[PDB]
Amino acid sequence: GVEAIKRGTVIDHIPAQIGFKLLSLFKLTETDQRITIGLNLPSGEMGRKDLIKIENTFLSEDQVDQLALYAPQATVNRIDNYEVVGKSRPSLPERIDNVLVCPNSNCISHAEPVSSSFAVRKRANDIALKCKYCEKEFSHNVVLAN
Amino acid sequence: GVEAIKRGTVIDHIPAQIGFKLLSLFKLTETDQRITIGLNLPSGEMGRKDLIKIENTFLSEDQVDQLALYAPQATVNRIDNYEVVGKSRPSLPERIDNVLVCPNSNCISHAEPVSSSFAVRKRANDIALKCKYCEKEFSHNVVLAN
Amino acid sequence: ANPLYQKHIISINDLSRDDLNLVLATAAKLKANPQPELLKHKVIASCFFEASTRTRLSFQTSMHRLGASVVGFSDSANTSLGKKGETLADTISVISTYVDAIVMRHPQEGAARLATEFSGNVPVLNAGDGSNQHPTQTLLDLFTIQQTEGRLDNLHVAMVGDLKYGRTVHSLTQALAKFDGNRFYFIAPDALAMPEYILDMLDEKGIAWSLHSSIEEVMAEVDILYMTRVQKERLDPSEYANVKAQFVLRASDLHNAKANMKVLHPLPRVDEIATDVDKTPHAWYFQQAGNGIFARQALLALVLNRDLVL
Amino acid sequence: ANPLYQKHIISINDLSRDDLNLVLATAAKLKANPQPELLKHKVIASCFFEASTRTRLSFQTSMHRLGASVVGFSDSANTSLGKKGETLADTISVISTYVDAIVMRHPQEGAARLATEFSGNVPVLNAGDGSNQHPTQTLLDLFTIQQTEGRLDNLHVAMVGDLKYGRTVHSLTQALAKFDGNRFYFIAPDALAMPEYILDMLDEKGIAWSLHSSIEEVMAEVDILYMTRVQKERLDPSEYANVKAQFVLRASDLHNAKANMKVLHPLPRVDEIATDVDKTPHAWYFQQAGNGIFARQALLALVLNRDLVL
Amino acid sequence: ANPLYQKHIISINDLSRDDLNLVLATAAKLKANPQPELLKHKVIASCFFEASTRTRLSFQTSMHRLGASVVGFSDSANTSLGKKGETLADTISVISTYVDAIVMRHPQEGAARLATEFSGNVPVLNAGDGSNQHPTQTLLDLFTIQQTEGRLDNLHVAMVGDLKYGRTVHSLTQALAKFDGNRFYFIAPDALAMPEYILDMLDEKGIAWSLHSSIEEVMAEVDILYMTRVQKERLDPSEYANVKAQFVLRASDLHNAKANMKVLHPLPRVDEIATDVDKTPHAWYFQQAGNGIFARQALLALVLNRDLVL
Ligand SMILES: [Zn+2]
Ligand SMILES: [Zn+2]
Repeated sequence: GVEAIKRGTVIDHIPAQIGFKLLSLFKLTETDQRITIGLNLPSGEMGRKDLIKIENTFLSEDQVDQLALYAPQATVNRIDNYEVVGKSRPSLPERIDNVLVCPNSNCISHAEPVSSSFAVRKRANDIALKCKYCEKEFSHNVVLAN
Repeated sequence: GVEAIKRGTVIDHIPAQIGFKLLSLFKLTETDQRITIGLNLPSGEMGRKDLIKIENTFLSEDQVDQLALYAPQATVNRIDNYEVVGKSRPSLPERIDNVLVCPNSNCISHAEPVSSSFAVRKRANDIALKCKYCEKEFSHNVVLAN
Repeated sequence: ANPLYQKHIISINDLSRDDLNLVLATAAKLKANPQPELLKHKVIASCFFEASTRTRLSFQTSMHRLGASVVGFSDSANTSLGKKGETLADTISVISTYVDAIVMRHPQEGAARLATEFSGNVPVLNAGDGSNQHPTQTLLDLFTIQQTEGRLDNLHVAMVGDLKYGRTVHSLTQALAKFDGNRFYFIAPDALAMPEYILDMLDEKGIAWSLHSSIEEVMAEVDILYMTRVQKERLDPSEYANVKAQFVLRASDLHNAKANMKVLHPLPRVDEIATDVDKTPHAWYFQQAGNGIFARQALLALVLNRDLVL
Repeated sequence: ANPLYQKHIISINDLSRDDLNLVLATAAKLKANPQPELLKHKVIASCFFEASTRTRLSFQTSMHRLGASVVGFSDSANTSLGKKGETLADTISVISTYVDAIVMRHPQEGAARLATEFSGNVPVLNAGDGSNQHPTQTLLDLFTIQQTEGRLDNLHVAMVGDLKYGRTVHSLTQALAKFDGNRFYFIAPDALAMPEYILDMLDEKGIAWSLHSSIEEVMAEVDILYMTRVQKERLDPSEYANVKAQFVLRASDLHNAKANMKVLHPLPRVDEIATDVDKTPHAWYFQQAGNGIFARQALLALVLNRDLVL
Repeated sequence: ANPLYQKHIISINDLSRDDLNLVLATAAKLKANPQPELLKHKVIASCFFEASTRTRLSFQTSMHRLGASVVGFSDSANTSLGKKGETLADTISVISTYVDAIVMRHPQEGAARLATEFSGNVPVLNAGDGSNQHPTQTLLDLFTIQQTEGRLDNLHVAMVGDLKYGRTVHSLTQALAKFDGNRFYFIAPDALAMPEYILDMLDEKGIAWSLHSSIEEVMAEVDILYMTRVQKERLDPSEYANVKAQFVLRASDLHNAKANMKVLHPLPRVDEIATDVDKTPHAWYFQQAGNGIFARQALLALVLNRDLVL
């Protein structure tokens, strides 16, 4: 197979110059297991895609709901003993906690010891995101600005 | 088992735990080339190594030497149309410029538009770095920050 | 057991058409017949981390007219948050080991919601958080609108001023969107305009709003003209072009106004309502201020008493 | 042309025993036979973005005593780096288009090295970059030490005080590890002790150095007692523990001192060298400061004239 | 005696095409053949009640390069105008009794014209009076523009930035509406747009001017791109909306630029001209600043010497 694993995850249809941020974010190097990253491979419809292969390791909820907001294109594949036990795409959540950082300078989230939380409306335009604290809603792009 | 490569550079024998640190440190991923990275690999020589293949890309004399700061046992394989045309290897460079930041708060290098630079020095356990500007020597470990 | 008993009164969004009407019904009642020891033996925290004359002094007088006791501060300057450097989370924690409900004003948005995550059992009632919510304002405004118009459905309500940073107008456009058939008219400097998030919601519920450069262009159609102050203290440097009031009401402009029409203003007001308006049968912001005693008495009664019979 | 003509002078670490020796020989000449017109028609920038009495006024008096013009600033408050917000890099770029050499004092280490990237073909002489280097200080010290002790090789030199921020002692310990069999005793607090990097350079050339907790321990053995002032402005607030001179010297202590011995100090002196020492034969700091005139004109001459003066 | 001997230089509006041309011809001479003693025995005041790097140091280096003495102040804090409370009018009256010419920088528009009422027979050269005029800036611009573009007539000149407080661009737009068929494109914000009075003078001489919202719109057509810095200290707090350079230029943009084209800027530059432009052939601002030396010595010479130098 275009690389291979018994148990584990293989994420595919990752946008170019997204796989490396994903390696960063989900801490995928804090791991002792084999990893294959196919940076900036192809994808017939959308030219090049990055692909990551976490051997005998699977992702938790948090990470995939993140993965939705960072990659609504990717498809995450549960491989046990080489059979793709399941190959599932992400659907957005209700609410993202503790990774987004509120655009509002005067948001209390900053100064005080609290894990953030954001509410997610799916705007026909994009993804509107609302702070738990200041109640300001933002464009997903305003927020995800790396 | 990673990939077949027509022409370029394959830094092989990266100590496992450093391949990601390198692709980040020297902007290797900021490319449109197909990169294929094997994180955590069985070597025998080292229990585990890492390994990066950058297709249609070559590293310079100084480029490769910069790697010795993080990877003296790496081997940089220069490849022309499947032939291992070269087996390059990093000595200490005499200066690493533009990738590091001086631990000295009151150095000019922070405030002003100049690239950074450090005279590299093999001291007596690790490698010492001397800023061009404030002229204070720092342990290379320190230089790689907190 | 009553519905607002033990609740945190943070955002108008959290409160419903009926929680709102329950307060006003209560209000009219403590205004009709007073309850001087309803809250006898209750101790309440007045925590004002930001300046106030009305919200603190109304809230405090309410507490006293119901027999409750007050403890608090007027500024963090003196606290150990403001001098020894403790967090607000820790501050709300020990203060909740002391009192029965916490009233707080606070310069950052969302402080209020943060307080609840640390008050345990004690109800937290928001006196204003930066430019976000001011729900106790709204209740007294709803009370004052009811008294004058006899209805909270189908009005023509004009909001004039700093709509961006105004927490009063934020809370008020959200409670009135809970009633039927209310027409809105926003008159702001566009750099100090109504947040699109409120507008989205107004659109999501099919309510009608409209922007206008004049006040004379709407005087004729309104029931309530709600004036606001430019929030100097909240303005960003880009906005200093916007400190002095754009639209300023004078007694002469009221000339083609509906006889029922009232001028409401949260207060303080700077230069935006000329004092000649104060001598008219349209001026009403001082009456409105008085009505803050009855809606804050109502709300304390409801959160601290499990059943009210009055 | 001579060894240093158009050469920037930034650190003692970039000069040989030989450039130092040239500079002192030329000072020796120049003190004996003045050269009034030596730099007649030259204009030099005197740019102190830091404070000064000695280095500014000795360098502008030396330029004047060789026929040159001085333009510049003693303060940065009124430059456009000071109020219009420019980078050093552009100050230096425009000032290069005007004057023939730049003398610069600055609060950040590395300012002078930064200035050479932009001074074009103009030399940049370092009047002191934060707590790194002071190369022309060292030159009037070497001049004064040889003038007094007859030699610059095989001297027992004690450096007492703030060795961490002592830009003077950084350069002087580097200049003297170029001549042979020089002996160092370093008497600082721990907090403000000699930089590690310095001691390395000392171990590598096999120079004999040693730490000490008393002037009394070194008194008899030493030749040059080099005293420093705590670099008050350069300390960390953690370091404010030692803002007063741990070691302070009085004339009493000179009781067991070697007849030849000289007390050298860069100045200012605050508490560390008692005024009674001023009457002794050992006190030599006002003498060392006047030697700033000849070492400093020796320098200018060598960098702006090809022909080594006589 | 020559056209400008003892003539005060206050505004470009008081000089002809002919005085400008004299000044540039004389600079052209003076750059080729120095005149070391031309003003030997003259003393000039350099009086900056404002901040400066370029104008102070280029004028005091030019005086020095023609044999003159400079007396003066870079700051007003320690004059008696600064602490004993005197009027400008008396500073100027006593300073007239001492020096042969006065160069003055001041924060109030009109300071220099005010100084001529009191300087007696002494010329007053304007180093910049608030946001009105900067006549000697214009002279090194004309010098530089002709030096580069070969001519001063029939040039497409774009002036980008703060045209309201741009004392530089007030004088330069007036100097260039003296030569023929020069073309202006003015790219400012509205708030900080070119003064009306300027445009009138432009309509009356039938000069072709036009406003634009992009460097990209003018790039291909232009010859001189003249860039300004937002006059941060001169803004109204209402104007603080645009303190950052709306138009900022990078080397990318030079993609579609005319081979001859030069980027001129008075300096300081803060954010508006990106450092990558510094490597291009088009960047000419450090060159333009050095031309301050010769235009400025051309000037002094003409005002303090009867005989036009050669
Ligand atoms: Zn927030
Ligand atoms: Zn440094």
